[PDB]
Amino acid sequence: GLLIFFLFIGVILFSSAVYFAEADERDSQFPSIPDAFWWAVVSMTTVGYGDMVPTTIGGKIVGSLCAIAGVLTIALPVPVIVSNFN
Amino acid sequence: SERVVINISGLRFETQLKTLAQFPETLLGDPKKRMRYFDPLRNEYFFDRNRPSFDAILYYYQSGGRLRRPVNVPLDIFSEEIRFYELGEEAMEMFREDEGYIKEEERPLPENEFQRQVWLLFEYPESSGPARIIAIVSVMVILISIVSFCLETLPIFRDENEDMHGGGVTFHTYSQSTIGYQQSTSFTDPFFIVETLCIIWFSFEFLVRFFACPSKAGFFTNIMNIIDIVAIIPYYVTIFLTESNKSVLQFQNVRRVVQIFRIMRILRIFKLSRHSKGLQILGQTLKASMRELGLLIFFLFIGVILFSSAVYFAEADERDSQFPSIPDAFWWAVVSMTTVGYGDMVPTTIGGKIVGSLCAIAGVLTIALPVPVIVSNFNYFYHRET
Amino acid sequence: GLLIFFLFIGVILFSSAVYFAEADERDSQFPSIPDAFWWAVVSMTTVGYGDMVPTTIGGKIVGSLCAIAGVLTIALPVPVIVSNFN
Amino acid sequence: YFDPLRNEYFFDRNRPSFDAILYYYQSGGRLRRPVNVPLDIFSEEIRFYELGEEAMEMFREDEGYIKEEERPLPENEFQRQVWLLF
Amino acid sequence: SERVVINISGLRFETQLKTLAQFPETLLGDPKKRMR
Ligand SMILES: [Cs+]
Ligand SMILES: [Cs+]
Ligand SMILES: [Cs+]
Ligand SMILES: [Cs+]
Repeated sequence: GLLIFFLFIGVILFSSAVYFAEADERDSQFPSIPDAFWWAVVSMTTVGYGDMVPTTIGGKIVGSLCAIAGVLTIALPVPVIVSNFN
Repeated sequence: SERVVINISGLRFETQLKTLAQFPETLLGDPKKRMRYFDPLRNEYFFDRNRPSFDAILYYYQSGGRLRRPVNVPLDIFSEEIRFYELGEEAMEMFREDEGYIKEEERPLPENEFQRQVWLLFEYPESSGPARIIAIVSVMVILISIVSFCLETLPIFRDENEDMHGGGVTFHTYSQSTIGYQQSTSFTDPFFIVETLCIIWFSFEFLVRFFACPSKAGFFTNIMNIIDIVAIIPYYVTIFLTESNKSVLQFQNVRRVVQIFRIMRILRIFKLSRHSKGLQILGQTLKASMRELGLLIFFLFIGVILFSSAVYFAEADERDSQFPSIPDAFWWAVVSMTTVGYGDMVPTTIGGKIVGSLCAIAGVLTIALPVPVIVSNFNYFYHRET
Repeated sequence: GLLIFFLFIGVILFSSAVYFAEADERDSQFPSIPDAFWWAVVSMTTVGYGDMVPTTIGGKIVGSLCAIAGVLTIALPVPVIVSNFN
Repeated sequence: YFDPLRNEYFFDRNRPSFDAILYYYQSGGRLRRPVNVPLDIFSEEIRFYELGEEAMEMFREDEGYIKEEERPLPENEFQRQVWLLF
Repeated sequence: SERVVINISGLRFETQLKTLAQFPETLLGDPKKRMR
C-alpha cells in the first residue's frame, strides 16, 4: 500500500510541476494536470514510453527529478516484499 | 560407570568411561593412548590445548556421532583439534561435508607417456609456456571466428553481388546467401577461407583432446566438449547438404535446414567458456537456479496474460487501438513489465492507461523476487573460487 | 570486467538471433548483425530507446528473452561493487 | 542421578543447553534457546529434562514453527476415497 | 613441565610453564613480571 501511496504522492507533485512548466507552449504535450499523470507514472516506474515528453528547460528539469525520485520510491518497499517472499 | 575427568587448560570436563569407550580407536577412547595425559595426583587427564573446541569433541561421544563445530570457533583451529583427538577420517570427512567443503578429482593421462604429455597443453594451460600459448592462440581463433561470422551479414560485403540491384538471382549467388560465404575448393571467398581456417583449428582441438583423453568414457559428458563439437557441426553438415543437393531446385528444398545450421554457428561464442572462469561460474549459477529461473518465467507469463487481456478490452472500443488481439498485447505486456518499454505500443484510453500503470508496477515487483536468490547463487560460486 | 564481458556475450547472441528472425523482411530494422548490437545493449540495460524494435513473432520472442537476460546479467556483478562502495 | 559422595546430581549431557534449562526455573517460565545451540539438540534436552509439552509448544512458537491440520473425509468410505484424487 | 594456574576474576586457567616461557618478553612469560 505504501508503494501505491508514495507513487500517488509523486504523480500528483510531478504532474503538477510538469504541467505548469510546459503550460505556456502551443505544442505542450500536457493538456491538463490529470493528463500528466500518465507521464509521471510512466517515468517514475521508469517504463518511460516516450509518448509524452517535456520540451522546455523547466519541464526537463522537473522530468529529471521525477526520474530520480521514482527510482528511490520503488526501491524502498520492495526489499521487504522480497524478504517476505524468501 | 567409572567417571572420567578431563581438564582442558583448566576447564573441567567429566563423563562416563563407557561414553568414551564407545569409540575405541580415538585418543580418549584408547587407554594406551590417553595414559600419557593422566595426572595421578588429581585423578584427571590434562591437555594444554584450546578450550572452546572441547565441548564439541566431548559431545561427539555423548551424542554418539554428532560432530559440529562451535559457532564461535575458527575452522582451522577446530580441524586441528579433531585431528589431535584422533576422531578418525570417516568423521572428519562427514564433518567437512556439513561444514561446506567437499570434492576432488583429476588423474593425468593413464601412462600414455605421450598421451598424458599432450593432454597437458590442450587441457591444462597451467603447465608450461607452450601450453599457455595454445590458450592465447585458441582464444584469438575464437574471437576471429566470431568477428567473421558477424561481418558475413554486413551488407557492405553481401551487397556486392551479381543481383545487388535485382536482376538474375544466380544459384551460387543464392546458396552464398543462405550460407554467408561461397564454398569452393578454389577458396576464392575470403569468408569461406577464415571460416575454414577456424574450423581446422577447432577440428584440431577436438580431435587432439579426444585422443589424448584419459577417460574417453565420459568425454561427451563434459559440457565443455559438447560445445567443441557443436562449434563445428554446422560447417561439415552444410558441406554435406550443399553436395547432396547441387542443383538450384534441390538446394531450395533443403534451404530451411541450411539456414538453421547457419544460426547454430553463433553457439561458437560459448567456446570461450573454457578460458573464462566467470563464464563457468555463470553456468553453475544457472544450473543451481533452475527453480527460481523458472518461477521468473512463470510469473512473467501469468502477468503477461492478465495485463494483455485487460489492456485489450480497455482499448477495444477504439478505431485506433494499438492492440488488435490479446495475443498481440503480449509484446506490450512483456515490454512494459521488464520495463524495457519500447513505446511501439501504448494504451490511449483512461482504462488502458490504468491497466498500464498496474502492469508497470507489478512488473517491477515480479522480477525483483527471484533475482536475489540467483544473485546469491552467483556470489556463492564466484567467491568459493579460493 | 565480468559485467562488460557478460554484456558482450549477450549482445552477440541476441543480435544474431534477432537479425535472423527479422531477416526475411522488407522493413527489417536490423540491416546486419553488427547493426543489432545497439538494439541489444539498449534493451539489455533496458534503456530501450525504441529506435529499433523487432516486428516478427520470432524477433519479439528473442526480444523478450533479451530483456529478461539483461536484467539478470546486470543484477549480478552490481551487489559486489555496491559492497566495495559501502 | 544423585552422587552421594559429592552431594550433587550428575548428568553426562550437553553443556551449552543447561544455562537455559536452569534459567527456565529461575525466571519462572522463560525458555529461550541459547543463540549458539542448534535447535535439534536443544529440543532433545527440553524433552530429557521433561519440561512438559505446554512449554515445548510455547518454545516452538517463539522459535518460529507452528501449525498442523488436515483430516481425511470423515468416514465416508467412498467420500474420503474420491477426496484423495481431486 | 611444572604446571601454572592463572585465575582471571575466578575463571580458572592452567598451562605448562614452558608454554608461557615460549615468549620471555611478555608479562606471563617473565618471572619478574608476573611475580606481582
Ligand atoms: Cs525505457
Ligand atoms: Cs522509449
Ligand atoms: Cs532495478
Ligand atoms: Cs528501465
